[PDB]
Amino acid sequence: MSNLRHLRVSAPGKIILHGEHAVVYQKTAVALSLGLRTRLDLTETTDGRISIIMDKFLQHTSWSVEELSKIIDKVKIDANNPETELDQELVEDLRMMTSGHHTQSVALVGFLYILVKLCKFSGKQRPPSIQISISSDIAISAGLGSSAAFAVCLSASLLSYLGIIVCDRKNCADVDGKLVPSADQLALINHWAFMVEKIVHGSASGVDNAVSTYGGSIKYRNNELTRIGSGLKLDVLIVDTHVQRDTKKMLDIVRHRRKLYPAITNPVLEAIDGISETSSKILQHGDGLPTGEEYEVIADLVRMNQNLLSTLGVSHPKLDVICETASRFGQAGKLTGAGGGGCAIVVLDPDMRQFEHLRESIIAEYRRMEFKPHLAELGGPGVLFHPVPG
Ligand SMILES: C[C@@](O)(CCO)CC(=O)[O-]
Repeated sequence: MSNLRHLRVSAPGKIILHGEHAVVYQKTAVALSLGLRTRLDLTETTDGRISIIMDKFLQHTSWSVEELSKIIDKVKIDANNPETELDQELVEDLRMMTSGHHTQSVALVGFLYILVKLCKFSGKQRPPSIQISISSDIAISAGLGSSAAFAVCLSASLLSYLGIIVCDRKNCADVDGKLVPSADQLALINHWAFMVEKIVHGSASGVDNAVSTYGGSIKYRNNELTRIGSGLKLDVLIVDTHVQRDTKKMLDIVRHRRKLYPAITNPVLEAIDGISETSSKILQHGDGLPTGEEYEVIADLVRMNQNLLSTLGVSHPKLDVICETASRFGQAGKLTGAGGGGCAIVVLDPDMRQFEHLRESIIAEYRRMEFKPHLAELGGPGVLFHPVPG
């Protein structure tokens, strides 16, 4: 058969309907996967190098198998307690090693970290000679799960290539010719993706990598997960502010306001938690398109959450304008993700969903204000393995 092994994986982007920022402090979130996907090819090579390239983000970047073997030699793994948190020393070593290149630095660190750690875990003292090529539909500046989808693609591709998971046409199930990893495989994919996400933003909740891994609709709290996609089907318009914002700064804002105003900020986080719980029950127990009644509750939950997020100081004038506009059209808007920029989501009422002209009006308004509207596809699959023609 083939001289050169070749793997292909994809992972979806995401929105958070409820519980961003709160989820960092052990509260509940509700998150949904998108039709926007990150795509990764990994092939065998014979040059004794490891390389990564990513469209519109990273030029060809490589290391010798020799240099990385020396890192693997000095790396430690706990044989008794699975590393739930980062080996900060390796991270700094890797950061030092990659500072010379011309969030692309943390992407490289994240890659090397799980590569080295997965080799150590699997008892390889030397990494295999490989090339990785990545592309995405997900903009980095949008807060739609760019980094998570990248993390998940790396995790699944490396776990499989190094033989730590074996995903066969017997072991795994088929969706439209693609393979879905098993439950156990999904957990392990998710774990190593989480480690990458922690390098990108230290106090990531793990909701992002979890929804990217598993796909569909999830209720998430403190790295524990419930699938809830077998319920109401929402219609959501994504609206990008074109404002780019560091996630870490937004997290810092909330961490600070929590120290400064404990008796305000903490009850606000609890209120968000309650919104997420209520939402999760509405979505779970319903079926089909929301009625007018169900939509009004859903819209109310969205507006309450945007208000509470604004209270945490993580909104932005342009996010505000988007949500205010949503309200003028009878809709309900909130930021999704880190805030301070990025995207809002506008949950659409039953009419706006049936009738194109309604949808087109709101869309044209957001365009007139120089935002990019994009109608979300929801409920799609999580990480997938693909067959490679040729
Ligand atoms: C702001 C936040 O809640 C969502 C990031 O999209 C951070 C996290 O949960 O990792």
